[PDB]
Amino acid sequence: GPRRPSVVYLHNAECTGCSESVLRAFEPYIDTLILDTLSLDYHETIMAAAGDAAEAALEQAVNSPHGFIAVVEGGIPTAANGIYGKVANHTMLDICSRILPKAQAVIAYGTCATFGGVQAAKPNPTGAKGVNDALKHLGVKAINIAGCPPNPYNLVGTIVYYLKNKAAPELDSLNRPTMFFGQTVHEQCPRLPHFDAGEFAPSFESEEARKGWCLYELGCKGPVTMNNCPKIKFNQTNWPVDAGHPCIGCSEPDFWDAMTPFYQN
Amino acid sequence: SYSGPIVVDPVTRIEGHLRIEVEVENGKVKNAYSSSTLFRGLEIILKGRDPRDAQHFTQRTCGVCTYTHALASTRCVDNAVGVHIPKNATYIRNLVLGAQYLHDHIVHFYHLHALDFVDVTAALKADPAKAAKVASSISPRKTTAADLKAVQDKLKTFVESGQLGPFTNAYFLGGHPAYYLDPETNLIATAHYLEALRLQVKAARAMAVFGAKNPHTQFTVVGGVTCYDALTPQRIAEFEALWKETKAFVDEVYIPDLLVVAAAYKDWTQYGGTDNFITFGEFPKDEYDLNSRFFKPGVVFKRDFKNIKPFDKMQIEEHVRHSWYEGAEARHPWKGQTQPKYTDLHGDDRYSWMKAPRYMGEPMETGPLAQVLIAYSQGHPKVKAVTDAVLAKLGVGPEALFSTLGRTAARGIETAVIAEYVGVMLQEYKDNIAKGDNVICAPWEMPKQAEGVGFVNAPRGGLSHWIRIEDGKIGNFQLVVPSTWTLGPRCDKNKLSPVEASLIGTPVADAKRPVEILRTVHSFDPCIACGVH
Ligand code: SF4
Ligand code: SF4
Ligand code: F3S
Ligand SMILES: [Mg+2]
Repeated sequence: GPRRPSVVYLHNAECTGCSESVLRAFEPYIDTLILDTLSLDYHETIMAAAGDAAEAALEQAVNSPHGFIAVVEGGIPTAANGIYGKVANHTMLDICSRILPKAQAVIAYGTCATFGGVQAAKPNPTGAKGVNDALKHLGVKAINIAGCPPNPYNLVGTIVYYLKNKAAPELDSLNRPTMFFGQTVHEQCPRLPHFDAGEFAPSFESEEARKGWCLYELGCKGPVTMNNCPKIKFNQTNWPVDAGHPCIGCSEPDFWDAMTPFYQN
Repeated sequence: SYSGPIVVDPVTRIEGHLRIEVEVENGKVKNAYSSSTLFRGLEIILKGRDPRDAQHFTQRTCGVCTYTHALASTRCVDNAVGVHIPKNATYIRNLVLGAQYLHDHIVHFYHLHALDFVDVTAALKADPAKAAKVASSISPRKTTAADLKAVQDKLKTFVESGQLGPFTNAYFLGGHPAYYLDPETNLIATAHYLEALRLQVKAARAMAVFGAKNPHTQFTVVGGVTCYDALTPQRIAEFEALWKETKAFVDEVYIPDLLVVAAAYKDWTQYGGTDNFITFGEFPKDEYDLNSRFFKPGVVFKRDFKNIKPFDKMQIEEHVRHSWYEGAEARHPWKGQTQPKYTDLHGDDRYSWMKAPRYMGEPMETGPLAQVLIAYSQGHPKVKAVTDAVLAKLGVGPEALFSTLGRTAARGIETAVIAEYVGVMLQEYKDNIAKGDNVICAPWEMPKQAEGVGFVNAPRGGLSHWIRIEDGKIGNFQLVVPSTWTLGPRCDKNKLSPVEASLIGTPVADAKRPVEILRTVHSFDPCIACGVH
């Protein structure tokens, strides 16, 4: 078979939910992605090597003359010279500073990597930043695939696009691909006719909630959130509003502070 | 034999950022340190916020044990406000949790643990027809020579490409003295590793049927759940079908592989033991009574299972003397504090971002071995039947459970038991709907001042979230997480934590490829984002 493109997958300040989302890949599934589509050359969650052997695997991939794609999960802690997060006794700041400028393409995957995420919420004790913010002085320009976690459809679609075209797709003003992030959740929502008719559930226990009325008065952030949730859904089967719960705005920068209280508008 | 230090950083095939340091003499570990090397500070971030928001933040403690912290925070705030949630909310929450256990443990055994035991490259030397006969002898599911050949051919193409990917620099490349399986057994396990990559998609989907999405569910609220669609026959049938397929994989693939591996590695009954166990119970009928749970809470000291002690939540204190926090005060979590102060590795005798929880001053293992052993000792009939069948098949006595092998076995036992119990909960839920109960959420009111606690027994053990509500806002919110118990550092009495203690005596055949350390560490299923938050 032809040589497969190298992927280096980094974990910074993260919960591993973004890694888990990639495992949910569907048509293609994750086995197809790592056996046929790509060469997954470093990934702390699943790789066989540990310790020094793992570090060596990372070095081998990064210095390949074929180049590599970096997929980055998690925010970069920058307070106190980066000491709140270390791997192999190097700060995550230092690791990303050395590796990411060498990548042929960088994908920041998840709201943490894109915008700083949960650890960057006030008062941000670790000085966590998204990739582009943290490494702007080094000219790193990551494609941002937001969400907490994102839809893995959006990661695989971006990778496939890059492999085909050797370029990023059209990006929005937050560096997110417009093919996935071009519409608000709300404008795609099945409950939109209720919003538009002023038909709001007043509580989760109400008959209006039972009948599927709009969740705006219960805090829904769909109107101010860009994502493809109602269209693609998750796990081939559901998404928050169809489970009766408001959108919390999880693909938006600083949503933890901008969209709270979550049960209010 | 090797004498000197071994450092494993990163420990891969866990959640989060762990550094293990050991001292080895004459080929055996004589000391160990568990160093967690990422801090986020979710407890600091929560201060002053709306208690209703807590579950959304705390769920992001961990996406491997997704849902569990949303459930713990919701139980915590439910408890603080004094709401008695409807029966269906308890059923739906319990069903989603049961599904989480199945997903988590399947992925752990195959995708995190098995590469410590399975030489995937040796599978290329196997006769697939012989491998299929072996597989068919250990499971009611018949495995064909042709299906194992398909796996082998795919692997051959992958290895021959020279791009080994996740197998680059594996400890098993070229063979390793501590890797014992024959080629046929390696092929069976490798085939099932690949099968599990697809099966886990279905196991996770089961959570999204009621819970919106996986990872990070979105269906819980203070007072109950939001998912009216979960009452429908269509959604229930969808969940049921996914559950049935998942259970079949547990019973017919995971458990037989676990037993074959355990039988080949019976020497691993001799390493990785611990003394004390704590568990919180799970799957309640009554949200205000831990002893209404399918598994019950309990505390055991010094392997004394004849004298199980009641769990007293006031006997938990989290130490910081060997952690990167200010001072040396051990605090109960309703008086918890999270005051970072980094000193570098071993600076001021500190080496981790985890606190060190102690129960009556003692280090406690939690997780599947604790839940299984304590439930067995309480007379739990399902746990006893499965545990006894496993011991009989392996030809070992109960003492074998106090080990790395035993812990790994207990994870499977719990998976099998919970897989069955999910069907019982599902039937009770259906029966409740059939009687006319279509309520899923109860009204409640925020007190200006209150304390609450929520308890979950998660896939890695006893999880507790603790809130102090002041002026209707979060005055304090503290998480004490299973991996904090198990993988936290020493306390101010210098007592080794369970993982540290378990590592003493581990043999190491090749210090450059220290798979023995990984076998024991991985048997605890570490989750460092959980442990530190
Ligand atoms: S974006 Fe969300 S799911 Fe992904 S690492 Fe961050 S907290 Fe976890
Ligand atoms: S439920 Fe949310 S996304 Fe849907 S119509 Fe209402 S406000 Fe918009
Ligand atoms: S919470 Fe996130 S997953 Fe979609 S529905 Fe809202 S952007
Ligand atoms: Mg804590």
